[PDB]
Amino acid sequence: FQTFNAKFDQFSNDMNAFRSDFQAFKDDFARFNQRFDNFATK
Amino acid sequence: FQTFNAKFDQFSNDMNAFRSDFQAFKDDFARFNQRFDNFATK
Amino acid sequence: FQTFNAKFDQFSNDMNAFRSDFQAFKDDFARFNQRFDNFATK
Amino acid sequence: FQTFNAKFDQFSNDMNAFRSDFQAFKDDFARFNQRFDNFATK
Repeated sequence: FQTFNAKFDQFSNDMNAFRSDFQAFKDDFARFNQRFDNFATK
Repeated sequence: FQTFNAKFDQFSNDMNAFRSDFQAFKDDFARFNQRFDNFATK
Repeated sequence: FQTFNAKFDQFSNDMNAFRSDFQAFKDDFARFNQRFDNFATK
Repeated sequence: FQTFNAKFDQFSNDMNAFRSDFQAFKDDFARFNQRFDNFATK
């Protein structure tokens, strides 16, 4: 079980890095969407 | 094991918040894609 | 443990639905990116 | 428990493939965003 737990902790860290990378992309997308809306209005 | 279970419950909540954030982004993307298609047709 | 396992199976299904939703978005994004490249070339 | 562990290992592989697919999309998005910024400046 304690091998499994160490393996789970690594997995959890990987998934939390994934969550963070998605959060970064979501912010980059929001900035793009604002730039698009500015371009399209003009 | 019950330390692990508490840790898992927290992880599950984090992942379900991630799923929700992605769902929000998917909706924002759909709206953008519609606006793009409107702009490009015109 | 078997409560945990049932809980894990539900989580796994939720995560696999999330994976599928992302795959759908990735396809929608690819189609958008092609339409953009067509618009921008013209 | 060892049925569960085998099931977890499969899940972990699925999630790590998901992470990789997202990383690929993030790169594709970055390239698109650069192309957009080039188009919009001109």
